[PDB]
Amino acid sequence: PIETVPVKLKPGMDGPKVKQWPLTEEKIKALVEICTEMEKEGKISKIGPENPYNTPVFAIKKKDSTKWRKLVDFRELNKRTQDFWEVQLGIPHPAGLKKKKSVTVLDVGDAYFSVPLDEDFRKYTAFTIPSINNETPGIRYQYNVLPQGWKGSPAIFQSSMTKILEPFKKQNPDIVIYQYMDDLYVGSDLEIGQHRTKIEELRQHLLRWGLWMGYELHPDKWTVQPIVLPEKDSWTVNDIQKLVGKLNWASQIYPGIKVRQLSKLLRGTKALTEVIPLTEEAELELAENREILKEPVHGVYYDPSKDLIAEIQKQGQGQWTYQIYQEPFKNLKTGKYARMRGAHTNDVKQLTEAVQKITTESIVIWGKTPKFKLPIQKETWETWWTEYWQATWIPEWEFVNTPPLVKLWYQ
Amino acid sequence: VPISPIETVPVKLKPGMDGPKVKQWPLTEEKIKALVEICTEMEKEGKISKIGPENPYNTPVFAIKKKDSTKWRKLVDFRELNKRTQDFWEVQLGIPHPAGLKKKKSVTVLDVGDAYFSVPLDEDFRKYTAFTIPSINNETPGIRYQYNVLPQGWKGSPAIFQSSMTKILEPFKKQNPDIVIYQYMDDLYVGSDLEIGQHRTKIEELRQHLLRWGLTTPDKKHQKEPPFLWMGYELHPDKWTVQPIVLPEKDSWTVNDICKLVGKLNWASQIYPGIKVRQLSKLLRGTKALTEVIPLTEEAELELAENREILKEPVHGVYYDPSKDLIAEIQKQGQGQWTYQIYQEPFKNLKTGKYARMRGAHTNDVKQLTEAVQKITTESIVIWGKTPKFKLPIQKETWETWWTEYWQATWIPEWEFVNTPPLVKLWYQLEKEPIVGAETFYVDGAANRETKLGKAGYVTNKGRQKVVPLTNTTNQKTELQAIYLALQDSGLEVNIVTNSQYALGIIQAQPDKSESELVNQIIEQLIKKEKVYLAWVPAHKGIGGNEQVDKLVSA
DNA sequence: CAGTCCCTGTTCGGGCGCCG
DNA sequence: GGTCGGCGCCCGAACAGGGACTG
Ligand SMILES: CSCC[C@H](NP(=O)(O)CO[C@H](C)Cn1cnc2c(N)ncnc21)C(=O)O
Ligand SMILES: [Mn+2]
Ligand SMILES: [Mn+2]
Repeated sequence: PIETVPVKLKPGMDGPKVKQWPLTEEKIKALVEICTEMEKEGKISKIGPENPYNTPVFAIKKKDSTKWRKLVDFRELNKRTQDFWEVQLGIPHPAGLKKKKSVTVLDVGDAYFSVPLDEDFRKYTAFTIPSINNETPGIRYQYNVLPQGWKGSPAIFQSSMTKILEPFKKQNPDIVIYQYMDDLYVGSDLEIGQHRTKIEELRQHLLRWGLWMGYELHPDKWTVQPIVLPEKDSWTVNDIQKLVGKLNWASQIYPGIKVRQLSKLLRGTKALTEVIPLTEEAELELAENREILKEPVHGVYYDPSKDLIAEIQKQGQGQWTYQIYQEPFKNLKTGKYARMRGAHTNDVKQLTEAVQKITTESIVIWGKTPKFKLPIQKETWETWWTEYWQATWIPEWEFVNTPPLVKLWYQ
Repeated sequence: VPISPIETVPVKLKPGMDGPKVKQWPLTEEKIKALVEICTEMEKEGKISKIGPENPYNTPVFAIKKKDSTKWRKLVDFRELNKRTQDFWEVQLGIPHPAGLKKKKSVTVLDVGDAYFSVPLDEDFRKYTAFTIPSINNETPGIRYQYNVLPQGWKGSPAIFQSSMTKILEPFKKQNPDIVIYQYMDDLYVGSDLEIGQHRTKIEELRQHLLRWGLTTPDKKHQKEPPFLWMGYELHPDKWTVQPIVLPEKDSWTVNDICKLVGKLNWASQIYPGIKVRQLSKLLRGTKALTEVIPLTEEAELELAENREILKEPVHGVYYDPSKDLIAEIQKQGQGQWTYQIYQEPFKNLKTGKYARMRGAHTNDVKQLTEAVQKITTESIVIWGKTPKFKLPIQKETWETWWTEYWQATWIPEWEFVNTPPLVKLWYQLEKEPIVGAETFYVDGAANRETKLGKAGYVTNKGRQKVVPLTNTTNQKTELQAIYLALQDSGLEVNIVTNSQYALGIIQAQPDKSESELVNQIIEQLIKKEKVYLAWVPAHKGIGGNEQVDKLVSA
């Protein structure tokens, strides 16, 4: 008996038409068991080939989670409904969420199934379930309620969510609550014990309205990865050549970097392994360049209207560096990960873990997901990345091939 | 017209476009008799109905002969209606493969006669499926019909039939969960582990369940005994093989005859191991006419004679036992060619295959092996829903050095080394630190965009120097040429300093094969060395000999 | 400075094979 | 015959995006 919110696509754009990719046996059995039960609860219903739209579907397990979780790759449908969840029913982003001592994430995607979806828009939520060895044709469905993983679901449910959180926000005014996609970010400066208790208070406060699990974050302990120069007692020709090239590349970010006196030490055609004593003019140019790399870059600030971009570099030995920016060389944040899952054995698992951690940080800090430039071949990535995905959202990405230049981001 | 028991599928035209209005083709008198004989029979069965002048639409119609039968098949040239019909989402996601079938105690195959003619068409859409049957006399106006079922030639019929067929089979398969029904269009592969007595009952139950909706299962197409003919294979209780493949023996080969040959060679490669189509596909490059005669090269005749000798011996595949692991073994066949076998027991191949795609201008064996593993992985997930364990002709230490030191992310699933030459390996290794006691070459190269002239050379720490003039070259070609010169004129150990990102990026990827003969010559020199240390410095910064050798190669 | 070109990679159109 | 849909392969042409040099 609930009224539906009318939703339309962006003018001059059709629905998504993305082919379903092959799925493993464990994922198909999980999807069948879930979609059969979702059909029994009216959340979805079967459709036919007259619906020309389709969106890929697969299954995941969150960290330390045994239950399979249906995940729809609504990235194309979200691009074609962008004016809805940004112009009309936008959700503000609290600037204090990143400053809290502890921030917990709660999957509240189950609440979207309580609200029906606009009849005219159900045609775009279509998805097909494949079969092993193509035993049967595709089993197509479409959503009758608010779908998980769609950026219009938290916007429509935003009015319902505010009235559920109003009693809890009143009792706990110092706690910040942010809703992004199927997740709920709850940040507080409380002690770990009473913080997790306040989470459980909110969990029971959400159960009485018809809705579990938590992921703890500590944004106050998030550190940046600066550009560092080696501290050597003896420098060789190769050492200074690598030093000048790194400072030359870093000069695109810090306009005050100079390599004049350091290049003067590389005048003759010298052997690389030859030790070169640093002149006093060069020692000061090096110490001054070190001072510049400690100071922040001039004129770097976030723009709410510009897209976020994330680049990742493979540094070997489980090391992974990343930079987030909107304009080139204006990095809003740099960082480094190490000893993630799959370290020293699986690059794709490490890279998948890296993208998730970076996207999680971008949601907490700016409320946006960045577009990734992935240091991997397209066929290598599209073969394995769903085997390691543990998040309910999926960021946009592209594939690059930049051979290592002057190891700018890692010593 | 009575109402069909099957729920119709609502179909619309694309907004702003009308139905087709095409004139009928001139038909042979032998095809006209076959059409009128079929049209009058389907009209009596309520599958087509007469239409008057109120239907302003028309589309061509013809007929082809059914394979191994005297019956005819009615086809409609709906090329104009398919352009203006709404888009559909195809539900046929792929083709089943016998290597994915599990052993069952009983197997039954049965085909549905005139499958499209038993599924109704949308009532509001039947007006656009209008056609004219020409009579034996050109002056006779002819009989005009319209389709009440799914026509053959309309782009929506296969998608509608497959979805309709799945809906009818749902109540039977729900009541019989332990019955496996492979549904490809109207071809039904039915297998079970029930006793053969109870199996024959369930088959008759299914033939009656399909009969309640207008689907007839003729006893002519009924198959009860092995070998079963299914999807172009021969299914035996313990093994399977493809139906006999016939290759043309043309004395004068055209371009189309090669395309027909290459296609059948790819089809045979799924079970026949060792099929190569490299040299035969080299005959299709840069050719325009499909009917142009082309002579067979010596490498193509040898490749063809080898494929014919493989097709002489009988090969067969086995079925899938989920209780035993899946194993895929790959071999380096020719340069750029790879073959693989997927099996569970030794020499009992589920299926075979080949990979031979050339990605990029510069590559190595490790890259191509990684690409082949991925192709097999996706192929295995389609057929068996899991990734096989790999046996690869590459040392564990070889692969460890590659993926750890490579700048891209790369990975191979659980695999073990099989010692079967030729073994994939890295042919040379670039040092991570400069070599003590090795001559240091500062290389550079430049060229002019207009004159297409340039220089390439080096300056070393021992006073050695060289500059070579180059004609019809580019800035990229000269910078590669300078490194090549430093490799020719150096000892077994060398330190090379360049400012060319393009040249450095290619070499650091450790290629062993390239489209450029210059890169291949660089590779051949790199393999002869013992220690090579490349290093990049920024240009125009006055660094070492890089500035001196830049001014030497300036013009 | 923007505007080329030299290079490289990706996507798509079209032929065959195979199945219904 | 020169209908349709699916999947696979092979090829070339068109598309496209970065890097160094130039008015
Ligand atoms: C000995 S030839 C096979 C006999 C076959 N059996 P069927 O009708 O039960 C099932 O076929 C349906 C119509 C699929 N379909 C098969 N071929 C074509 C074709 N050329 N164009 C369009 N759709 C085709 C038939 O009659 O087409
Ligand atoms: Mn049939
Ligand atoms: Mn140069």
